[PDB]
Amino acid sequence: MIRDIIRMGDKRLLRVAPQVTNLGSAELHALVSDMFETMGAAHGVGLAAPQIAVDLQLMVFGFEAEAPAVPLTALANAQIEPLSDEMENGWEGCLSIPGLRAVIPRYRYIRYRGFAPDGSPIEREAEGFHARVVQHEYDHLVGRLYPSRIENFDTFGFDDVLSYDL
Amino acid sequence: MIRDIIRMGDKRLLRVAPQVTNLGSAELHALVSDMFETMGAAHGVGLAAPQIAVDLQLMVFGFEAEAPAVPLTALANAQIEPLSDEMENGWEGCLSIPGLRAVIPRYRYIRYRGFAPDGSPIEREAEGFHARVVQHEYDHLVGRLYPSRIENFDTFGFDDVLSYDL
Ligand SMILES: CNS(=O)(=O)Cc1ccc(Cl)cc1
Ligand SMILES: CNS(=O)(=O)Cc1ccc(Cl)cc1
Ligand code: NA
Ligand code: NA
Ligand code: NA
Ligand code: NA
Repeated sequence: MIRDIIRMGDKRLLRVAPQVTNLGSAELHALVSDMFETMGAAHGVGLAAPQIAVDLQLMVFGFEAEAPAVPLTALANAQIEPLSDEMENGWEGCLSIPGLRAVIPRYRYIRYRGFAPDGSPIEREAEGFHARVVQHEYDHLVGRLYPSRIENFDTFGFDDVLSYDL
Repeated sequence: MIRDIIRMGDKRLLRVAPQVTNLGSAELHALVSDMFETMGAAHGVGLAAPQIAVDLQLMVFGFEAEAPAVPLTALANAQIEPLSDEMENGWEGCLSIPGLRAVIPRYRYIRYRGFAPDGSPIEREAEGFHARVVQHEYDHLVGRLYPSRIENFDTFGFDDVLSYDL
């Protein structure tokens, strides 16, 4: 089922979410299925559970169709560790902040760990857009959105209007 | 005539505007008239010329109808000076950033100086919302918008969704 995505300004996006403790359950697999459905109907590349007012350390992300393909992934209890100090700027937008985007610095190289909805462990090294998406969704699980990370406010604006060439 | 208001992301909002040098002219009085018309149709309380892609140190502002009434004013070549170090937080939104608002600290007490469209000097002390509006519009004449002034990102969100009690 498609769930409503709450927008920036909702206090429910500013919470620190507790862990998932029902790995392997029918209830988790249903929530994850709704998340993938929801993300797809909104044409997102990532969606975290707090964005559908579900207070849990859970996100879905990934796509074929521009950057290189990111595998379709549902990840509970995510933990992230940079694998280098190197930062890279790139464009970010967010389904909870419709119409806008900005340039945001992220770590270029990370590892992330957690669990798939069936309880099996996930751990991967990621770089570039893949790594960016996982950092951006992880921020939602700690009550953070991308505007508080903008450094260059010239790059923040409506998608149909911006002409900034990063 | 009503003019289009350009939105955040337009480079034309990020310019430093030159002075008005046609005080008393028919062309200035027509531009000012369009600005008041434009501001009123959008229900604004302030509008600066860069917001209608006119690169000039010129703003209009003011209203009867909530804060205390601010006199309807057209002000060219504005210069602002704080009259105290005291800052105050308050809600700001912007016609070039439709749908959003945030809490922004401004100087509580200022003087501002410049010229009315007929060339006569204007100088006034202002406080509270009056002072805030003039500082906010003045920022447009130096290529600045309110997001680069937010300190507490919990307060930034869509007007129909926020429940932050300042
Ligand atoms: C999940 N969000 S994100 O910032 O990491 C990926 C993204 C990048 C650019 C745009 Cl316009 C939208 C989303
Ligand atoms: C001209 N802009 S402003 O921030 O100074 C006045 C204002 C205050 C609150 C809202 Cl929601 C909109 C405008
Ligand atoms: Na928070
Ligand atoms: Na690690
Ligand atoms: Na600028
Ligand atoms: Na002064």
